[PDB]
Amino acid sequence: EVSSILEERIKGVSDEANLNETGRVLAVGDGIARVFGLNNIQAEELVEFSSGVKGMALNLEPGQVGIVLFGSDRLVKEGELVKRTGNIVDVPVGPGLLGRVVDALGNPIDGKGPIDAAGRSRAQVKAPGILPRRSVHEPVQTGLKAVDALVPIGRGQRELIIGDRQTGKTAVALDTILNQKRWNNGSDESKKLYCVYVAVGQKRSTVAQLVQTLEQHDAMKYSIIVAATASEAAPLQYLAPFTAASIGEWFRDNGKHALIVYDDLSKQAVAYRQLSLLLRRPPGREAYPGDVFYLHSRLLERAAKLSEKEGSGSLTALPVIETQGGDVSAYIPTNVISITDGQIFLEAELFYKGIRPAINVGLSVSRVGSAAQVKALKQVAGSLKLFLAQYREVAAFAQSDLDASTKQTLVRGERLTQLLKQNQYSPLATEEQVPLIYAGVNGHLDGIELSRIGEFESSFLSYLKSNHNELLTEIREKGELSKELLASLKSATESFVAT
Amino acid sequence: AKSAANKLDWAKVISSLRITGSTATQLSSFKKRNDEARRQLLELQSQPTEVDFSHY
Amino acid sequence: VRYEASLRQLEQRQLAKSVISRVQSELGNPKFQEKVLQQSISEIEQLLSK
Amino acid sequence: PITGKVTAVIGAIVDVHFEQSELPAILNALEIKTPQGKLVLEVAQHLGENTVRTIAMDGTEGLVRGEKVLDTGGPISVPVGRETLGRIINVIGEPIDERGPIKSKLRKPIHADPPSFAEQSTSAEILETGIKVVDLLAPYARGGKIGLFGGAGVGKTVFIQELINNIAKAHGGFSVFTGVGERTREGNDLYREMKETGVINLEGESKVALVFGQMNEPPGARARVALTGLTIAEYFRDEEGQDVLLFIDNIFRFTQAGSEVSALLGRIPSAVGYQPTLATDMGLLQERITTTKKGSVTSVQAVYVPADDLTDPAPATTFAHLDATTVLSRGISELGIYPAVDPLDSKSRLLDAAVVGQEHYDVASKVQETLQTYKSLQDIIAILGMDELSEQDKLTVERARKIQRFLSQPFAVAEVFTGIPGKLVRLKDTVASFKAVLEGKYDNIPEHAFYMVGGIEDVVAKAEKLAA
Repeated sequence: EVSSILEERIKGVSDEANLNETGRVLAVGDGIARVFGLNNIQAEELVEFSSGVKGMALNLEPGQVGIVLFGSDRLVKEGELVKRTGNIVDVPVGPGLLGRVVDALGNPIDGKGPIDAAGRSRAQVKAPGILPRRSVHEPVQTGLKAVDALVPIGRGQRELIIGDRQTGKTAVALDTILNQKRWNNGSDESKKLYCVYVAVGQKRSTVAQLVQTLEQHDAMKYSIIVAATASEAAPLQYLAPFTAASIGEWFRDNGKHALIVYDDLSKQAVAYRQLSLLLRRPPGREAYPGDVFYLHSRLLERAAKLSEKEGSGSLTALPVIETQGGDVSAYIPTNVISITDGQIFLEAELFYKGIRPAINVGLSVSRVGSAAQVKALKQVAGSLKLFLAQYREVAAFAQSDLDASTKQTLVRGERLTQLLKQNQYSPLATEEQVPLIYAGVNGHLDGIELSRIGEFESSFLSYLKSNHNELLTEIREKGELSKELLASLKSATESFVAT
Repeated sequence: AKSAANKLDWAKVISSLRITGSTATQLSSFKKRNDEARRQLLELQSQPTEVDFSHY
Repeated sequence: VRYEASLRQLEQRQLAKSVISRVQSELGNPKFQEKVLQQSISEIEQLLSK
Repeated sequence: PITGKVTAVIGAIVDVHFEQSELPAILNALEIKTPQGKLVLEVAQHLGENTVRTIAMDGTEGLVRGEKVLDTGGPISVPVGRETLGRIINVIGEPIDERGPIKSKLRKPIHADPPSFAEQSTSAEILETGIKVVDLLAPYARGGKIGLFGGAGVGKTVFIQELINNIAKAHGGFSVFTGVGERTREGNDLYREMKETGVINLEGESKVALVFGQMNEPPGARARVALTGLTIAEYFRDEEGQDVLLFIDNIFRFTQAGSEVSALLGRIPSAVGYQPTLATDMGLLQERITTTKKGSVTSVQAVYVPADDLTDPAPATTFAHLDATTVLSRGISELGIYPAVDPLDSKSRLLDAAVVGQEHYDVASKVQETLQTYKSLQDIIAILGMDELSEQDKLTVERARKIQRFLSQPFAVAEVFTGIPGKLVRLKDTVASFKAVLEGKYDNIPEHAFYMVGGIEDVVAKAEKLAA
């Protein structure tokens, strides 16, 4: 009987030692228990209440120590003991958190097994030095024809993921998760990025669905769902990326990398805002915290490509902001823009116009990170980015001449724009991007009509994967565009236009 | 059964055209279709008598 | 099946009030005097080893 | 005992000073004896040294300071059972329909916690609705929030009456319709109609249970009426596995109510006059709408504008949690379409292809496409002339106008209103009917033969009769 075994646990615990320091709850309110005492206590140290509500030492004052309650004001009341737990917030780290759906204590809310883990590490840790880093030169592939052309991302770099609500913000990312189906499966450790996905401030149903999405696509077992739920207080919606990060630091310092998928940093800023206005912390820029700057940078400057003085991993850091109806000249996303290099935006225009990924090139500025692109793709993505800069300039002509502007990169324009539209939940490996894109670049989709784009692309891919399987291999595994292609892969493309 | 009912029914309307009167073809057609249609929806819902006691 | 699945959870609920009923039984019986003392002699032992 | 005498009444914010070493917990219910009955005040902070600071729920006409207080020990608990169906109940769970005291089975606190991560909607699935239009362009789910748009009189009242009928037929389910900022005069009118139309019967069992927000009573009680209703639904869901529908009126008055109480508690209202706790107040309400192991609540909420915009803090936060929109438009109701739904602003993100079926997605996308091509061509076609049509164009004109009429489905409840006895059309019959218009097998069929009819079976009759 289950009760005997549970009763028995409570009995073992029955004999408790001396409390290291004992606070008493003088009053409670604002979600901030005003705990008297705790005379000698570390700053922002975790505490537990003899109730069973844990908090931590957010305000430190001369005669008092405000505790931020993680738990409820229902179960806290005045007098109650507030036992020194002695640790500052640390996190269970390393594997065993893989297959797990977890919270900010890094404890499971899937309910599957115990978290066992090999050691714990601090949740506030500071950035690596200048010289204990090196530049990126290693491709984040994401499994996206489009987005791997425009700006593939550095392994180690922060680049703003922004773009509007439910514009495939939740959707498009499972592609990247499935890309590790190519790489993290495989024994080579510089192709392991453990799938440290996060769900800061998302509802229980959504989260519930999300787990089984990853079980269905079967990437779940090498992923984590570092969740938080919009029902419960600010400390969860605060500590969750830092928790995630510490996970990532373990992998990172061991030469394995973390693919760290920071959804939703807008909830965090809102939680921050809210806690300011709860605890009378004075309303800064636009009434958003003064220090929400420091909060986003404190997290994102952790990210680097390490050299070999601290390991070989990276924190593949993906600062997902989900904008509420645009408004990117608001304080939260202006700050984030500066804290990041280049950018990625998906659009309430395109996505609901029935073109997804919904990307606009202008609002996605290429900068540092497309040097991590492998050669074969870069050779034709450079061309693409010009041709689309043209398609844009050529679309925006009304203030036709029938020339190189107004027909050629209108056609080549429309053509590649349709080519790029992808039904989701598909990884595309690196040799199933360039030969397609390459065809638009030589204008071998100019014969092809706005229907026939995928009939072309799909029959071409089949004809390729029968007679040129070796060339496909060289395109992804040399990572190069070679002279033998500039013959046969181009000859392939040309032969297949008609037939 | 049913398919005969509807194909001959619709056929006799284009036949009423060859004569005079065709305005009580429309009542004949409506009646026959309707109750055929009432029995047709029951027949497709059909399940024999059943309850489980070895699956539960 | 709906009640049977309710019934699993329900079993803990029937048991729970039974734990409660035994607490009232404790505080009525001189378990109230004697065990309060038992804690006290363990507390002396704990406090001493410091 | 935990008893204390009243020591302040700043606002309706009542500070009560309790005996040494004993004081309530936060979220407790305090009962204050008065020549008016009781005042049920809910504690929201301690000030300490055995003093509290509370909010009011029952009105304040003046209070003598030195009144006795009694602490119930926990939150205010509202009745549950099938002995409360068809009766108007206030925030503390007492009749305000004046049919005098009502029977009950169990009482349960209005604050309960979001269900476990075990008892979730782990899979989107389709909850069938009697309305074919709903089932196509924004089909309903289980543990889903579907946000109604537009005001009151926009087609609002009929959309709501139909739903209460559908659920019952569909399963045997119930509803609890909550109104926040429901005007006391108007609620009488509605109650009298609901009684007539069989969605409130005077037996102990009915369909819809009514919970109303009395605007002459404190802000705390406007905010908590929502939770009072949620609780009755949840009993049905937990212990009889019934699927329920919890309607809200104004979610505008939910936010207004909640802010007033923060403001009163000193927590700074900045960021467009809205409370900082906006996200969490929603988060609690809406995570209690989920599928468990027996039951699943499903929710229609209504969005009503807060200063003639949707960019304000209150709409955005509502929206985020949403998964469908149904978009009732007054203009469309004036053209005599029941439902009044605007068929190009009715959207679902559960309209995938493995949730709704691959087929259902194909029919639905063409329906959108046909009307979308129709409306745009009609703009300049009307002006230039309708003899400027192509062969391609007039197949579209034909299909669209016949679809549009077909949208009008009387409902049983709106039998008086529309003039015809209602129809109910289910998930098979929505695909089959709209599919056929697409293959143009029902383009040789008049428009007065798509008026006031349901799925494929029904419209067979009309084609014969028009001619006759």
